[PDB]
This record gives sequence, structure tokens and C-alpha cells, in this order.
Amino acid sequence: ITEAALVRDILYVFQGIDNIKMNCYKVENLSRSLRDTAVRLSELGWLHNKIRRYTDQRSLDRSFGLVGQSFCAALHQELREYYRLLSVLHSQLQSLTLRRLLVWTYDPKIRLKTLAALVDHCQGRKGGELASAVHAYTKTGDPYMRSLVQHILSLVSHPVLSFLYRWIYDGELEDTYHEFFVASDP
Amino acid sequence: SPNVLLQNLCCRILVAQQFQYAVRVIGSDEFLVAEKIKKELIRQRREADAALFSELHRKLHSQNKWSILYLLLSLS
Amino acid sequence: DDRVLVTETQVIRETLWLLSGVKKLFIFQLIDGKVTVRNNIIVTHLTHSCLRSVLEQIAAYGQVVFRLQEFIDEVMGPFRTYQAFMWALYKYFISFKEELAEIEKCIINTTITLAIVVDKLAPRLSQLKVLHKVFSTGVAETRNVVRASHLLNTLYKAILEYD
Amino acid sequence: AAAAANLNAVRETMDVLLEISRILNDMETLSICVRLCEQGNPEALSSVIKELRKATE
Amino acid sequence: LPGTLPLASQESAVVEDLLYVLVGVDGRYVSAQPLSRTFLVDPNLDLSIRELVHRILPVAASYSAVTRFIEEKSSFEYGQVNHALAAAMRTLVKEHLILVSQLEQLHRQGLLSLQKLWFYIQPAMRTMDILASLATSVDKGECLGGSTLSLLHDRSFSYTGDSQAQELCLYLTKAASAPYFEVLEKWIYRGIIHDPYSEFMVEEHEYWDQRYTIVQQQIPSFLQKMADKIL
Amino acid sequence: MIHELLLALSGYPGSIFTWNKRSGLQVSQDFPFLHPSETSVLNRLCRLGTDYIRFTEFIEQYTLHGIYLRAFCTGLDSVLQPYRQALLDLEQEFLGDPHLSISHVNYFLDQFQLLFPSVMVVVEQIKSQKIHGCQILETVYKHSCGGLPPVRSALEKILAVCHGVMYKQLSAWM
Repeated sequence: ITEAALVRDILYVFQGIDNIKMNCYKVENLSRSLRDTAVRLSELGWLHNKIRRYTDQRSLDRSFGLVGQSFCAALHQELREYYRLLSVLHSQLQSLTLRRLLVWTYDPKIRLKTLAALVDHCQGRKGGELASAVHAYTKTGDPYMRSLVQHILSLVSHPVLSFLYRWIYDGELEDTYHEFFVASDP
Repeated sequence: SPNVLLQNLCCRILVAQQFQYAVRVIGSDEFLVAEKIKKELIRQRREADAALFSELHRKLHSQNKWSILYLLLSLS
Repeated sequence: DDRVLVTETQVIRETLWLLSGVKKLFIFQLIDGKVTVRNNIIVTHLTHSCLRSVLEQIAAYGQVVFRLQEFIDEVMGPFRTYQAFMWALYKYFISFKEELAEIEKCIINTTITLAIVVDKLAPRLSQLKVLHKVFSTGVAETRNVVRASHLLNTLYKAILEYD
Repeated sequence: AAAAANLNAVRETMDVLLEISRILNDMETLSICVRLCEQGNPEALSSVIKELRKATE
Repeated sequence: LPGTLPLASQESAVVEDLLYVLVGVDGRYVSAQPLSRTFLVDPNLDLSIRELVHRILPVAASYSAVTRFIEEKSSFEYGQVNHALAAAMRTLVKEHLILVSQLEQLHRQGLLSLQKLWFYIQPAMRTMDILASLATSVDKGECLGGSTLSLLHDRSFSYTGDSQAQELCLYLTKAASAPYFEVLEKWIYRGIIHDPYSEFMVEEHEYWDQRYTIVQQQIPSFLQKMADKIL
Repeated sequence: MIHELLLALSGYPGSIFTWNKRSGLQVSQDFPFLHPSETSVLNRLCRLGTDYIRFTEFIEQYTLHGIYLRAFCTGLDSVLQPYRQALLDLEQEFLGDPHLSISHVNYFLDQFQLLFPSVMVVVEQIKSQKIHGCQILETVYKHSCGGLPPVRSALEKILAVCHGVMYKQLSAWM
């Protein structure tokens, strides 16, 4: 079991597709100095399968609402980026090793650690209450996270500021799902 | 050959005194260089450009290399 | 099983001839007034079956243009209406032929492959499908006064559908 | 035939190098620098280029 | 079985084993022991190797005690300073995860003898020996808010002539004091005091000598001169 | 195999990419030349092809009748235009450098993968409830207030051309 085979499978565990199988990705021989780094590197997939499933499960029912969907949609432009980096890495496997991969995927282990922990803090939040629970992640100070979440807020809070600029200049609120904080009585 | 190339480079950059100074100066790994370039790009940030640079480096290998990369990094 | 293993550009030239309405082509050999793809055609790629798929669609378009050319032939070799009707059809073909002929110029003298010539011909393969339905009511019929009345009335009805 | 293939490879390598320079930022100067780098050091060449640029200014 | 193995070659096996322990993951021969981390190398190894290996490992122990300060002091029950001090102390660990990669690439070529390792890590043995002394002087006396900013102004004055460990402790203080200084720019230019965790020097209450009171603990000891004009 | 796939994503199925009338486009079985891990991403990629085929089959069939159904399909091809145009491009990039893998091809679709799914049930509600007449100008509108920016920008185009019919009839009557 060479080192080139593990790099062949790891580039697929980064997506969810499983030597390395499926909560840790227990690998099943080879030397101990290899299994440990594989277990560590594969931790990026378990952060990727969870975020993709959340966006998918919610992209099925229309019960989430306009604010929720916007946040869910914002989780795809931050996944195309993760789907591009893999393509450049994939073209070099034809040289890179596990040590080289660590200096490559050290940053996207953080973005895939805020997003994979931003979709759990706001689970049942439907409507503006979601745009208020992705704003409670800006009080963090970390200049790398406070400048990422403060961008998803700029997309999630666009539908909210769409009702507001409607319910102020025209006074015609319209939301079949109850999101706006102004509730009308028939 | 190398001396002629240096003279041509000095001419492109621009005389005899400058060429003499260049001659005196002349008379006077790859993975690490790539990591340093990525770190410099991060400081500049930006992130998208760094991803493109990694793809470009792989293409160059597919088609010495460390020395060329170091000169480019110095120019910044 | 043996196959001819034709090149790639040769197919586009053949496809242009099918669009032109010419017969006796190494590909799309008709048998009973129904153009049909051959069976030994294969390219280095496309696994010998997708080619039978993509050609099968263009063949369906050849039928629309081969039948019309058979119609114009049966008028040249004093109804004053069919003869006046083909002159409109014939006039459309010359202009349509010029676009197909022009493309052939850019082939001998830029890369060109299958998926490009088709999408370039979208606003034509659309206009052509209409004629397969307008003319279908001008061919399914005996007296000379009912064949010309029922034809001329089909147009004025088919236009109000597209308004 | 073989010579033509070598020429195509050199042209492709030069284009890739130019793109890398633009990202970290002419072509004739880069070609001269690449030939010098292949012969042999890199830090010294960078210092000479910087000094020449200062003199031109 | 390094005992039944030649001398000049087994050194190249330790340098690849030792080339991992510097990252944290356990190795083949140089293993770790359950927890200040103490290691064991092997019973039957050459005397002129172990006495040299045990000189490098104080950069592994000073790393198995800083990454345990990052993975811990980033919680929300610490304030807005024990966070930034744990982020600006995480950019460095990245720059140590790269200095392990370059040698690996060089080793793939045989150019890394054990005697050559003991030279390259010399700076990474001195930096990881400062971060493993702040991460133990911040937990000795529980510091959060201001007292964890007084320490980073005295541990930066004690190194007034080193210039290799003062350009560092001046990067931590300059980064572990922006969150404290972003509420100060709300208390001087306006009256609002956010300070969700009780860490700022001034706390409000609920006829006016009792509303806002100076807290004595959370004074940064470099604003001590102007501890009155602030309030 | 690249040019083989770029046709399968166009509406032409072959031996490698079989076609089933119920499930949709899918890979037949394991292939020795390619890796056994790709057999998944393609299946993830075909979930897009099935949409275009089931689209164009419905577009041609025109099926129910009424101008507002004719114009809906007439507009439905307009939103579907950037899909085709972005597919012609993939061949050009592969014609240049022969070092691009399926990963990059899968990456290029990106926007189409998150658009078709939301614009698939709009068609299904029509063919499953016999939505006849001008009632389409609401069934499409009730889904125009969606959160997804790309969708909010797609259906609005269809409503922008479907109104052209009413605006034609309305002015013809008034």
C-alpha cells in the first residue's frame, strides 16, 4: 500500500465519497506514520458531508422561507470555491505528498469549521430569526472569521431589507410565510 | 555566453559603468519557495489568486525551476 | 464487426450536404424515401453509439428537407397555385442554402466540431420544424379545387395560431 | 518534427511563466532572465535587476 | 529493530521519525507518553544518538503545550482578549507547520542528516519556547480582560535587549489588544459600554458616584497613569 | 471520454451513459480504464443532464393547450440558453491543454447544478394539476418570490415574456 494510493483516496474523502471508508473516517497493512495523518486529513470530509447535507435537506422543503433559503444559497458560493481548489490539486496527483497536502489544506480546514458550525447554531430558525442568529457570530474578533460571516450576513439580510423597503415606502407587506416582524390581521 | 546574456539584459533594462557594476555583482527547496509565495499572497490579500498560482505551478512541472521562482518572488 | 472509422470533419461536410437536399451520400443512405444512418460509422471517440444517436436527430431533419425536395421535383421534372406555392418554398431554400454553403467556407480556410455547427443552426432547425407541420397538411390531400382551397386555408389558420 | 515539438514546449512554458509573473506583478526581459537562471546566484540576479530599475528611474 | 541495524543508516530512520513528532502525530520509535509532555525513544539505541535526539524534543513538548492552549482558550467563557491572544498565537503554529514541510521535501533527496536537523530548527526552538511560557503564565494566575494585557506588557519589557524575542512579544500584544481598544473607542468618543463579558476597566450599575466605578483588577498597567481621565 | 460526456450532458445518451425512461441518466457500471471513485461524481453530474432532457422533451412536446403554455415554453428556452453556451465553452478549454480532469468539468457547471432543481418542480406542478389558462401567471409568480438569487432572476425573465402575451391581448381589446 504505497503513499500514492492514499493520496488517490484522500482526494475523494474530501467530498464524502470513500481504503478510507466511513463518525470518523476509519482507515483500514500500512505504517502508523501514515494512518495518523490520513485520519487527520480526512477530518475535512466529515466537515464537508455535514454542510452539504444541511443545504440539501433544506433545499427540498419550501417551509424554510425567503430569509432561510438566501442563507442556504450563500452556502453554495462558499462551496464552488471548495470545488475549484480540488481541481487544481487533482491535476498534480499525476508531485504532492501528505506533508505537502497539510500546507495546502490548512486554511480550508477553518472555513470548513466555521460553516460546519454555523449551520448547527441556526437549525430551527425560519425567517428573520435566522438573520439574527448568523449575526451572533460576528462578535468574535478573529479577523479571518469576522470577515467571512460578515459577508454571509450581507446576503442573508438582503431579503429582510427587501420587506422593510417595501413596508416603509409602499405599505404593502406580502409574505405567505411569516417572516417579517409586522404581522397583519385579516 | 552568460556574460553576453547579462550585457543584453542590462541593455534591455536601460551604460558601460552599469554593465561593469552588474559584472562585479555577478562575480560576488521548490516546495519551500512555493509555500513562501503563497504566504506573500496571503499577506497581500488574493485567496483566489493563490489557488490559481498552485494550478499554474503544476502546469509548469507537466511541461532550475526553484531558481526561476525565487527571482519572481524577489520582484514581488 | 468491422467499421469504416471515418474522420471527424468529414461528418460535418456530409451533414451540410444532407441540409442541402442532395442524395446518394456515403452517410444517411435512404432506402424508401426515408433517410437512415449507416451502421459501420465510428469516430476515435463517442463509443460508436452516441454517433448513431446524434446523427439520428439530424437525419430526422433530412427527412423534412428531402421530402420537400421531392415535392419541388414533381413540379419541374397549369395549376397556378401549387406552381405558385413552390416558388415561395424554393425562394426560402436558396437563402437557407447560402448560410449552410457559407459555413463550408470556414471549414477549408478556426476550430469547428459537431456541437458548434448545431447550435449555430438553431434559428434554422427551428424554422424548419414548422414546415414539416405546415406542409403535412398540404400533402395528405382529389379535385383541383379542394386541394388548392384546403391548402391556402391551412396557412391563414396556422398564422393565427402564431400571433 | 522533434525540433518543432521542442519549440512548442518552450513557447508553452514561456506563456505559463508570464501568467505567474502577472499574478505576482516584459516578456523579452523574462526570457533573458529565464536563460540566465538556467545557466546558474538567483538572489544576486534579483539585486542587480533592482539596482538597474533604480538607475533607470 | 534498530539494534540489529547499521549505524550510519539508522540515523536516517530517526530523522524521518523525528520529522513527524515535531508536528504532533506519534512516531514509530520516538513515541509519546500520556500526560510537560514526556517522551521515550528506545532502550537499545546508540548512545551518541539519544543524547542528541533528546536535545531536539524540547521543541515537541513546547508544541504539545501550545496547540493545547489554542484548542482550549478560544471558548466563549474567556472574553475578547483570551481570544485574540489565541488567534495571533495560531498564525505562528501555521508558520511552524511549513518549516516541517521544506525539510520533508529536502529529505526525499537524502540531504537531511540528523546533524543537519539540529541546526535548522534552532529558530523554531526559540519561538516555541516563548509561546510555551505565555501559555503557562496566563493559566498560572487566571487572567482575562486587562490582567491578560498587563502580562503582555511586562513580558515584553523583560526582553528589552533580545530583539528576537521582543519583536515577537510585541506582535502578540499589538494583536491581543485590538478588541480591548475597540470598546475604549466607544467609551471615550461616546458613552456606550458594550463589554458583554465582564472585562473592561469601567462597569456600569443601576447619585452618580455609584453608577460607573473603576474596576481595579482590569487595568492594563500601561493606562495606569490615565486610569482616571478615562472614567 | 471528455467529448463523450459533453454530449451526454447535451441530450444524447450512449453506451457509457445509458438512458432509462424512469430513473434518468446514469453510468452503466464500473469501467477499468477510469478510477472506481469517479463512478459517483458522474452520477452527481447526471442529476443535471436528466433535467435538460426532461426539459427539452417537454419543450418539444408542447404538452393541455393554450397560448400561455406556448409562450411559457418559448420563454423556457431563453433561461436555458446560458446552460448550452456554457457547455460549448468546456470543449474549447479541453482543446487547449490536455491535462484537465472531470473535477474541473464538474466545477464549471456550478451555477446550473443549483438552478435546475428549483426550476424542476415548477414544471411538475403544471403537468400534474392541468394548470390551464392565465392561472400560470400566478403559479409561476408564487415561486418568483423565492430566496435563491439565481432563481429570483430566472423566473422573472419567464414572467417578463409571459406578460407579453397578456400585454398583446390586453391592448388588442382595450
